[PDB]
Amino acid sequence: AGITGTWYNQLGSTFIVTAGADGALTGTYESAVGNAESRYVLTGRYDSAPASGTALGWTVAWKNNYRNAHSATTWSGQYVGGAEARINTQWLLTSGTTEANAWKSTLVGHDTFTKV
Amino acid sequence: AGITGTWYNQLGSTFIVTAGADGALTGTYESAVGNAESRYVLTGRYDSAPASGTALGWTVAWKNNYRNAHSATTWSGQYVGGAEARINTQWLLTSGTTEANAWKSTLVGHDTFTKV
Amino acid sequence: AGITGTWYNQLGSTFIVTAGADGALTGTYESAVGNAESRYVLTGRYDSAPASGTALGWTVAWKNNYRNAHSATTWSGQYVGGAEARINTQWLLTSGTTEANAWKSTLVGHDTFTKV
Amino acid sequence: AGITGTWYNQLGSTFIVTAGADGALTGTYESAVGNAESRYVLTGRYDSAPASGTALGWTVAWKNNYRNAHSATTWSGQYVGGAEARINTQWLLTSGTTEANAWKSTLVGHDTFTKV
Ligand SMILES: CC(C)(C)c1cc(/N=N/c2ccccc2C(=O)O)ccc1O
Ligand SMILES: CC(C)(C)c1cc(/N=N/c2ccccc2C(=O)O)ccc1O
Ligand SMILES: CC(C)(C)c1cc(/N=N/c2ccccc2C(=O)O)ccc1O
Ligand SMILES: CC(C)(C)c1cc(/N=N/c2ccccc2C(=O)O)ccc1O
Repeated sequence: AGITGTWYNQLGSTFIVTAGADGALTGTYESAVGNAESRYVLTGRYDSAPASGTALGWTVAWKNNYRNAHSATTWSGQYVGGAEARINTQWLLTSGTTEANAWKSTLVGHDTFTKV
Repeated sequence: AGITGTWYNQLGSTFIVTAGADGALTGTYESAVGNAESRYVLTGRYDSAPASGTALGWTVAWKNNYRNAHSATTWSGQYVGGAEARINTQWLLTSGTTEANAWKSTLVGHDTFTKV
Repeated sequence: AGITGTWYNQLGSTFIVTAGADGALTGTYESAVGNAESRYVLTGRYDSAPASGTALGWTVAWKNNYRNAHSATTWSGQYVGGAEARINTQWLLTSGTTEANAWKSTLVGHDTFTKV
Repeated sequence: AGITGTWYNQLGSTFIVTAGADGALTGTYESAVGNAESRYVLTGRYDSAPASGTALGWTVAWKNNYRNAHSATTWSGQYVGGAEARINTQWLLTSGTTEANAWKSTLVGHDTFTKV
């Protein structure tokens, strides 16, 4: 119940996720930023038996039927329930690059998701 | 099956992955370190229509039938094919923590996966 | 003028800094968290001719005359001036470890400093 | 003078460092990549009374007499002495950006410094 729902981050991107009983995360991500259009598939895992926040992570490869940014983002963080449910994350966005440019292929950031 | 196969990181953990034609990564991760025992389910996404490196990412929630570390790792990187194929990643390991310890809930590192 | 002053982060830690004309940052950091007591020396660099925020970074080795945590934090971010002056950062906290534990030696986080 | 010396990262950038008895790191960084030309001033801190690795960090603001990248890199890691001495780091490169591009202002990577 907790994780499953629609969330939004500070950028206004939309994350629709279903937490399966087997610890699977599935849904779609609708981004507000970058070189994206439409929704993108997400897949992740979460601690289906947490103790403390619930650790989770998910990945989006920024490719759908419309665009390809040749990049993928991974969000690693934790779900914290209560009145105000939130997912606090740190993310890595890696772009496919030639060997010469790989040193600067990864962006790091942080996103806070609020459940709607 | 560039990405599909068995890879090993510097630690000697085993990453068995199947890359779907659609951009899905699925498989098992057998760690050689941390508070784990057994194999863990992984899920990810990758650029199924790359340009030079192939962007990808995956998550492992550190819970199996045997144990629960109440944490999850996300790996973000790129697969580089050729004679000596590699997956160069950066990872984020977030532990489920109280709100008091949330500031130090996430570890960052890098992993190089090879087929040897 | 901008950078020089007293700042505080979300944890209530105190950062007292002087920006030199040569791009030098010097001051002391008074932490609210970890295994710290008293002030610690900080040293950093900043873009003394910015265009956009002003890029900067500083390091604190968590050792003073009272305690030693055998760890150092680096904050990398940017100063943004105006009504509400702020320093938005991402940080790395590395602990000295044996070779066996080096894989999990680095914490990553984010701090927002408000000028007082 | 374990740390004091000249080191090179995988890219071939040169790090000339002097470690003060007090925990200060001072020196010059000559990059072999990015938007730079010449040497850059670096400042950092390190654990002057280590336990097994020696925690340290430093910053370089990418501004010299010749150019200004309006960015700064912070390296956080540990020095490991012995026959084949190394400085294993993770770094954060933040560019001064508008508020609109701040979410993607920071790159993350890893550098291994050796004396060869
Ligand atoms: C516009 C589109 C979504 C496809 C796009 C997104 C992108 N990184 N996005 C993000 C990255 C990290 C955290 C959040 C987002 C976020 O979107 O909430 C990079 C290129 C790109 O084209
Ligand atoms: C032992 C067990 C697997 C459960 C476990 C693993 C763990 N992160 N491991 C890793 C993290 C980053 C990169 C590689 C691995 C790797 O293992 O290859 C953290 C806590 C923990 O308990
Ligand atoms: C208590 C003392 C400060 C010495 C201490 C601090 C510490 N990391 N601190 C931080 C780390 C990253 C960002 C901010 C802080 C911050 O303090 O604002 C780790 C061990 C420790 O003992
Ligand atoms: C070329 C010039 C030096 C100015 C420059 C450098 C730069 N980051 N470099 C690095 C970053 C991380 C680790 C090593 C280096 C290294 O150079 O060894 C980013 C933009 C830029 O313009």
